[PDB]
Amino acid sequence: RIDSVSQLQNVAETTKVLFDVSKETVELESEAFELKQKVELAHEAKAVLDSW
Amino acid sequence: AKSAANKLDWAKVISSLRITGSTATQLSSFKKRNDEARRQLLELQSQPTEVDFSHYRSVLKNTSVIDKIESYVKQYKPVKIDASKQLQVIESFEKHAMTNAKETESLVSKELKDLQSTLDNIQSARPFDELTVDDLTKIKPEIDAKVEEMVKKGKWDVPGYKDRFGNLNVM
Amino acid sequence: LTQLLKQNQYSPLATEEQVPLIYAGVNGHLDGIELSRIGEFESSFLSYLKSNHNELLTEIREKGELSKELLASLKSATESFVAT
Repeated sequence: RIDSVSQLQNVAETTKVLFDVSKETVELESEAFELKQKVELAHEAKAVLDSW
Repeated sequence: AKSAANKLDWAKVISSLRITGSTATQLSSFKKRNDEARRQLLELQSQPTEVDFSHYRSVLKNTSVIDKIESYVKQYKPVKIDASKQLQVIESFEKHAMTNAKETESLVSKELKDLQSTLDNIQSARPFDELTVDDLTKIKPEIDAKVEEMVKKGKWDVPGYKDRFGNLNVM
Repeated sequence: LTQLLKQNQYSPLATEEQVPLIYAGVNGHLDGIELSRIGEFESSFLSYLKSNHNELLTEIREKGELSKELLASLKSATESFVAT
C-alpha cells in the first residue's frame, strides 16, 4: 500500500506544473496566428509583384 | 525557448506513463506539441513583411503599382489583432486543478504517515506467542458475532478453517 | 535499415540530420518499429530532435565530430524518442 501511495504523492505536485505549462504553450499558438497573417500578406504582395 | 516548456512536457509524458488515469490527456499534450511545432516552422518560414522597394521596385519599369502595394501593405501592416483568451479559462482551470491536486497531495501524505505508524504498530505491539481470543474479541466484536452466527446457523464446521489449518480424523 | 535509407525524390537532407537518423538504425533503436511506421518515425524523429534538443543538433552540425559525450547525449535522445 505504501508503494501505491508514494507514486501518488509525487504526482500530485508535479502534475500541477504540466497543467500550467500546457495552457502556456497553447497561448503562444494564439500569438502565432497574428504572425501567420503577416507572413501571408508578404507572400501575396511578393507574388502579385512578381507577376508585374 | 518553446523547448523549455516542451522539455518539461516530454519529461512529464514519460512520467504520465506512470499514471493510467490518462485517456485523452496525452492527446491534449500531443496536440499542443503539434501546433507548437507548426508555429516555429511558420516563424522560421517567414518572408520579410514588405517587398524591397530598393531592389524589387527598381526592377519594374511599369512602376505605379509598387507604390500602391507598398503603401497598402504598410497601411494594413497589422493583418490580425492580438488574442489573449487564456486569462479567463486558464484561471478557472487552474482553480479546479489546484484544488484537486492539493486534495490528492494532502490525502496521500496523510495516508503515508498512517501506514508508517501502522507498520510501527505491527512491529512494536503484537501478541502472537500468547494471544488470547479474549484480546481478539476485544479488538473485533466480529469474533463473537461470527461464533454466535454459526451457532444460530447450526453449522459447527467453519469453512476455510481446514483450508489453511489442518484437521485430523480417524475416518 | 533498407526501408530507412529511402529518401523522398527532389528533396535533399542536411548532414546534421543525416548523422542522427542513421544513428538510430545503427544502434538498433528502430529495429522494434514495424516497417510501415519506419517512414513516419523518420519525420517524427527529425521534429523530435528539433524540439527536444536542437542544442544536440547544432552541436552535431558545428563540431562535426562525434565525441563520446555527444554520442552519450544522442543515445539518450534516441531512447526518449523511441519510447514515445
